[PDB]
Amino acid sequence: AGVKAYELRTKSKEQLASQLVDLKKELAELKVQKLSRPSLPKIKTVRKSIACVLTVINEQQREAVRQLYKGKKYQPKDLRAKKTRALRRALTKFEASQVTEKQRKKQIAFPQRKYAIKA
Amino acid sequence: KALKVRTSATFRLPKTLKLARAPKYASKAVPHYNRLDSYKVIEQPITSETAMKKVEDGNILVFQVSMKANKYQIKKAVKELYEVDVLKVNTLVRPNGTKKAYVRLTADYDALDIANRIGYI
Amino acid sequence: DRNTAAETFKLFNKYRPETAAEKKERLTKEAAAVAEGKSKQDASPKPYAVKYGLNHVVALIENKKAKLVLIANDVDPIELVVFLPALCKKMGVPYAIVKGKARLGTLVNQKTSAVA
Amino acid sequence: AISKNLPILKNHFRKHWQERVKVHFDQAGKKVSRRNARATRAAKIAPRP
Amino acid sequence: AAQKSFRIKQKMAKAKKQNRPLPQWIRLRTNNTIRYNAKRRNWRRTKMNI
Amino acid sequence: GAYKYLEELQRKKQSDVLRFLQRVRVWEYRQKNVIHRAARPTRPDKARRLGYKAKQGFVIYRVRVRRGNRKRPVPKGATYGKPTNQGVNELKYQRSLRATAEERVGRRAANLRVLNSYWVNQDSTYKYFEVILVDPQHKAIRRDARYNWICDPVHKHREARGLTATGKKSRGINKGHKFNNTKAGRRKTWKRQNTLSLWRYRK
RNA sequence: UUGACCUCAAAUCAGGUAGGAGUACCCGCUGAACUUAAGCAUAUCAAUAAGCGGAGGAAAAGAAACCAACCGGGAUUGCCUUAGUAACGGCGAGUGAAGCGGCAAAAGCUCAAAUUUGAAAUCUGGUACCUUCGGUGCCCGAGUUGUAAUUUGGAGAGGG
RNA sequence: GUUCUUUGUAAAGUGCCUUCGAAGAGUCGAGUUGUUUGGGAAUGCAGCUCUAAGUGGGUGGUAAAUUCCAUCUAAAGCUAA
RNA sequence: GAUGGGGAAGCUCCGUUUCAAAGGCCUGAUUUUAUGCAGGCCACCAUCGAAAGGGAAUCCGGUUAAGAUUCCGGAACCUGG
Repeated sequence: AGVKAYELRTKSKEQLASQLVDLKKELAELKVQKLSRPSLPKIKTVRKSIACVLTVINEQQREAVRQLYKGKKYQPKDLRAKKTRALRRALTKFEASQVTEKQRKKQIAFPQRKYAIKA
Repeated sequence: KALKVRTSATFRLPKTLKLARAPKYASKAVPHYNRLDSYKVIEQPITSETAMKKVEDGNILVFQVSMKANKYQIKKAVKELYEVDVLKVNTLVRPNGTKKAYVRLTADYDALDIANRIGYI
Repeated sequence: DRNTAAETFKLFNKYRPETAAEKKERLTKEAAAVAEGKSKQDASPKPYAVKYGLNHVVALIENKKAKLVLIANDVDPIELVVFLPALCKKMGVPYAIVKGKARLGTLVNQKTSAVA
Repeated sequence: AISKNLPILKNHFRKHWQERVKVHFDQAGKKVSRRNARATRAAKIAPRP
Repeated sequence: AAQKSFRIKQKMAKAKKQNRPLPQWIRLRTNNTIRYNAKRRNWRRTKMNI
Repeated sequence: GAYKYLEELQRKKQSDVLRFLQRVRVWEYRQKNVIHRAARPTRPDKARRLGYKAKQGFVIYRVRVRRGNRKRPVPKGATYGKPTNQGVNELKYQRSLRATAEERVGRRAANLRVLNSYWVNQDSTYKYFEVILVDPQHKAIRRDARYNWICDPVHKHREARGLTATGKKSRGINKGHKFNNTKAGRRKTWKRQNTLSLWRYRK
């Protein structure tokens, strides 16, 4: 099966880099054997292991950047929400609910009431 | 109450201050890793009988190579991985779309020893 | 004339308006006096500042409360100010066309005022 | 094109009408939607009538 | 020709790799209807127009 | 209260003072570019009653538009049809020059929304308008509930759809017996009274 | 000489935004001819197709510078009807609405023009902090060539 | 249904007397041209020329003058089903 | 064929040095000067457009099933530093 991301997430950047370099070495030797001999599908497992390691490394780096830009304006564009363009555009909940003071006074004075027609 | 003196009859843009970048946020979160490292530069040896003949005779290794790679990169990768000094690199693009590198090593190294160390022959 | 203008701007710079610093000062004083004295609109004295703003000053001229009006030889949309001599004459107000909406702004703590 | 004793008809179909025919197959479905809207409105709103 | 662009050559390589008949094992698969490769492109019969 | 005096004074256009100003300003705007930004409004009263407020994110552009009719393009004056449609010259373009102006400045500044526009000047070759624009991504206007409607996406290129005042005037949208062909969409009312409505149970 | 203002610029200045696709339905511009008239020019086809610009989940319209002539109704939209009607029209072919009425669905409002003048009371931005789809403080700035409160015609305001 | 804050000598509504009552212009409107409409001495639109008023202005499907009446309040704007 | 500008309802058109505040070469300053500052220099102002026009520089012998003025051997030259 190869490597497992839950085992890799306990490691550091350096261990992961060493792991990845070793995996690339192994992939190269497997490529040589693949042409010396008719078939070799371990290359699949080692390729996906490289993929999982790179995934974990990117994840660590990104969460570090997130904790660096934690709770301040102007986060990077690959880290804002993607939601969709038109939503990232026009108004927020605050700005949409903004209401002038005349209208606020009227709302408080004369809200819609609950009423019932029996008696 | 005084005036400037202008020897040319031409008015040009005053060279005002070119202020530098000082961003509040990075253009991208994480730097991309090296896109073309050694293991991406060399893919596979080429074990056709002609290539093995060139190994035995010309002290020449024959590699399959990334199309984004150049001779500088190929030399650097070979020296980095196989611990080998390098003369002339020749390159071609095959009729199948992959790049083929003919790497000639120096007289001190023996491409056949290097080849059986790499594993192929 | 420049000498008369110097005298005029001396007189007005005596009666400059408030700025944010001394406004916050008197706000503190009044928040204190409303607590201790409980005297609303009786803690700080009456201000004798110079009145500015075009709509304000036009209304003052109409109600004959203005005693002297300065007008800028400037503004480029001249329609804003051409009618003011006619008003001051119809209402019996002394007006003076002085040089510098920027002077007026300097004394009144803005960039431009166009009147005072 | 004029023939036996018959009334003069004025049928206004010398345009591309087939592109603007509307058939109300949606009659009963729109009724159902309208009843459901009334019901939803009553519930969501209130005891208001 | 023989003094080409890379763009032309790139497409010629895809056409060299496309000009092969079927793998045999694909006829053996479950629910298979592919008997032959229809999109063959010999150089006499049909030019690819670059 | 100065805006009232300004209103009446600008109303008196053929007076000596305001025709002197006409001449000076028409020269100036003829020297400047066809579309150029005005730092300030020249008729603040008119801008004000049309919806301008002197705060951040309200913008004023000035725009020339070439004056007169619409010549039908038709190379060498030929239309290839019937004599009813052979006219090339005396044709008169169902939208206004004010509208054409709004279009051009909105196309130049597409990040903004056109609110309205007003005449400031004219000569024989050109008419001169000032367009009021609003920045919808400026947070004063995103707030300021009196103007946050402009930031809804159904208000992009109001000038292009005919939703400004001159656009509605040209569209023919007012109430009454005089506007029956065009009261709610000329083309829509055409379409409904050329629709054949057929029910399930019929004649 | 020093420092302002106005206008105009430049910066890989800080931060943002527009473009293109789709385009059944929608808002507009532009715009034919075939065809019908047993010929054909007005007409008709058609204020259509094609072309262009512009949006949304609906759009547009919309709370009367209305309809009316009633014992008067009362934003807009849509359906049934009015109506193949009044009217237009080589009064030829042909075209051709609207008010009333019945129903669905219903919803109302905002600015400018007013001296707050005993106190720009208003707002963007930057920075520090925070219970961070925003808040508080501090600092530059915008702004009195007028930002907030108040008032929009049904009313409403100043005094008592 | 619950729980924490009472922001508030703040805001809103109602009656009588008096003084006021600002209401959108190269626009409305008109002449001409062209287009459009069922719109007919000109329905709307647009271009050019002329260009207002304030007990006013628009509309009242036959042009015009005179006298009345009725009904709205343009030339700025938002809004679901 | 962009730009600046101007036309055009617009798709886009003109035009390519123009009714534009359309930049850089060096020097010092020097061991605060990063590259500003004391200076002086210049005026023209995109880009595309020719495996036959212009153009820095290579030849021999040998070698493969099929490559060669490209590989091997030997002998040279140009550019840049």
